[PDB]
Amino acid sequence: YLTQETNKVETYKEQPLKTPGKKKKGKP
Amino acid sequence: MELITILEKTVSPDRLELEAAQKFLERAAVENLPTFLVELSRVLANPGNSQVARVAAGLQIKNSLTSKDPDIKAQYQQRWLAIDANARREVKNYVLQTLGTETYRPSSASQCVAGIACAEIPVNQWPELIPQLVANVTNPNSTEHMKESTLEAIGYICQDIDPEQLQDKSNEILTAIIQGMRKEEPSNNVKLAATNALLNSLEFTKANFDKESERHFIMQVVCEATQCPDTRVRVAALQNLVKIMSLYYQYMETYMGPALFAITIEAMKSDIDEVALQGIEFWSNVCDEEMDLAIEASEAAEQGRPPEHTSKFYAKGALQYLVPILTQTLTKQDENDDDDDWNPCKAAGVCLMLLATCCEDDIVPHVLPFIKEHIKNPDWRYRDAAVMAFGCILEGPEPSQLKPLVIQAMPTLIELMKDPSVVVRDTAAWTVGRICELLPEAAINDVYLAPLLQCLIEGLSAEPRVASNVCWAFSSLAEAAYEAA
Repeated sequence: YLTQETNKVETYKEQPLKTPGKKKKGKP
Repeated sequence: MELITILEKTVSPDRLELEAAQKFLERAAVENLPTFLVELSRVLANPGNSQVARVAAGLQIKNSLTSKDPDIKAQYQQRWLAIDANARREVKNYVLQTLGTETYRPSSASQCVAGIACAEIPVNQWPELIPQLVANVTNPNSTEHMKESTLEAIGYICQDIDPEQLQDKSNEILTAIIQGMRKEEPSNNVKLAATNALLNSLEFTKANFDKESERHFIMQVVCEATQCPDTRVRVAALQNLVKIMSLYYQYMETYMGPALFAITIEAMKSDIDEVALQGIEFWSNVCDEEMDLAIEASEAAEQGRPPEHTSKFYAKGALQYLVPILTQTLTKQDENDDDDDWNPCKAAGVCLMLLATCCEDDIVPHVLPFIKEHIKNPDWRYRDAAVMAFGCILEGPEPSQLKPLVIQAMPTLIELMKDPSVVVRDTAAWTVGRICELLPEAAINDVYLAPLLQCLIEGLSAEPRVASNVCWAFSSLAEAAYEAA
């Protein structure tokens, strides 16, 4: 009825949040 | 009372009839713990029993064995553990024979089996299971259910334990899973289940894949099932091929070009949304993994030494064949438009970005011809895509080759602010902001500054998002000032 899954999601660096897109990611 | 019609009511359509017997038959939980379970274990078996009874049967046994919250689970676990080795050995039999006689779909039996499962093995109290299920599928004389039902179990078992416990059951388990996916296999329902089982199992078999004999074999079976006619199994096959890609990136060099690229690049062009999503995720996940390696390199290059692991640069190649899909997909967007849904329009935009930050200064050329070629198109769809794509590709590329680019569009971008289409607007507003956050200089240009701001303001009294975007802009511009001093 609610069995197991179908799972497979993603969107890297502030995943399932939506909106057009996110902000930068930087280093050392 | 008589125990059947109650179960019939133990899940009835009314919140009071049920809520009633839902407790009545709960008094025998703590005051009958054993004696009960069994009672059902048989009624769950004998096919004569109407649907509800049966369905509701395992539902109770399932219920009282496990829990959702990773918390209470510990508790309801030791439960059937510290039980009497009298009825257990009994239930474990009235169930392993229930499969193949259940007409319904997600057969309850699978449920309970798995439930008892996470406890009758973490110590090894049920080491006769795995061989039994194996027999359900590998045995040619078995019902479409006898087989399906089984797998269903195997799948839950994996989805509920930590890697460490199942790492040495692989050979034994897998051997069955894959048997359900074979091409010669009749019912797609058996195939499906199986392909799912895999999704939950790949996680703990570094041993298996490490042996080329099997690997070759697994990948063959997965890709074959990727060519299955029933949409229901294609999305399963890709999900594995996506998981596998994130999981075993190094070994994929021998399959990528002969078999994978053709397959994943194809799917992306599927009219079916579920099947496209998967395809995109693949190449999307590939970037993630690849530009992540991209780091391993440098961080270990300045320190002067061999990179622990090396990239193989797949995105770079397929780049040519990718984009002209990603972009064309930046068109299959929802009309009514929901903001948290995951439809190709997003994956495409998302992946179109990641790529733009891994491939670097190589993407600029493959994308431009689409923007210039769709900045005027009638259908807003092929228009906002033009914008959106310009928006995506602003991270990664060296500004000393964007600043010039933007300026030429910057103007004809402003005009897009009040573009008759509501979507072109919103997106045009979003880019602008992204053009202030990433590139500050090339935005503050007299030539089109005065005409700029006077349109951003105009946006403040517009739709939320848009306005709530001109901010992402004004803010950025300001910070760009406190930085220049």
